[PDB]
Amino acid sequence: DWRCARSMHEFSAKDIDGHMVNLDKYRGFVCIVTNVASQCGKTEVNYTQLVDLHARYAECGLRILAFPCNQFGKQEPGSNEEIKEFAAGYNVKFDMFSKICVNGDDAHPLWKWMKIQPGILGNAIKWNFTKFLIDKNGCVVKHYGPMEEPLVIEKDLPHYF
Ligand SMILES: *CC(=O)NCc1cccs1
Repeated sequence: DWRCARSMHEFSAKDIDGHMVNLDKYRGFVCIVTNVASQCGKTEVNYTQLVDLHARYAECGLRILAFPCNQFGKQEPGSNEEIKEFAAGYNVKFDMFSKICVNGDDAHPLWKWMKIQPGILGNAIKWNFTKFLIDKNGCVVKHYGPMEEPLVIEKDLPHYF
C-alpha cells in the first residue's frame, strides 16, 4: 500500500467539490502540499503568501494542493462548502481538497506517505500549515514546518523547476 509508494502521483484525493482527483495529473509540475485551517493564527499569512506564490509561479508550473484538516486546535471546524467559500475570499485559485485527517490510522494515505519520506518516531504533523515541496517526479524534496512562512519556500523553487 502507501508505505511502498515512490511518488505522490500514485495517490488520489477528493477535491473540495467532492470529485475524485488522480494526483498523477501533477506529473511535470512542482507542488506545495499543505494542510490548512480557517481559524488558526497563521491562517492569514499562509493563505495570502500561498496565493502570492501561486500568482507569480503558476505559469511556471507551481501548483498548490491545500488539504483542510481540523486536527489542530479544532481550527477547521466548518464543512467543505464553508471552507471553499472561505478560501475564495483570499482569491485562492490553487487546488482545494476535501477535509481530511493528516495524523492517525484514518489519515489520508498521501499524508501517511509524505510524513515518512527521508527514523520512525516523531513524524506526526505538528500543527496547521505544514508544507511539503514535491518535485516534478512526485518526490518529497523539502519539508517546511508550521513556523515557516510560505515565502521562505521561494528561494528553493529554482532547484526544482
Ligand atoms: C514561468 C516560467 O516558466 N519560466 C521559465 C522556466 C525556467 C525553469 C523552468 S521553467
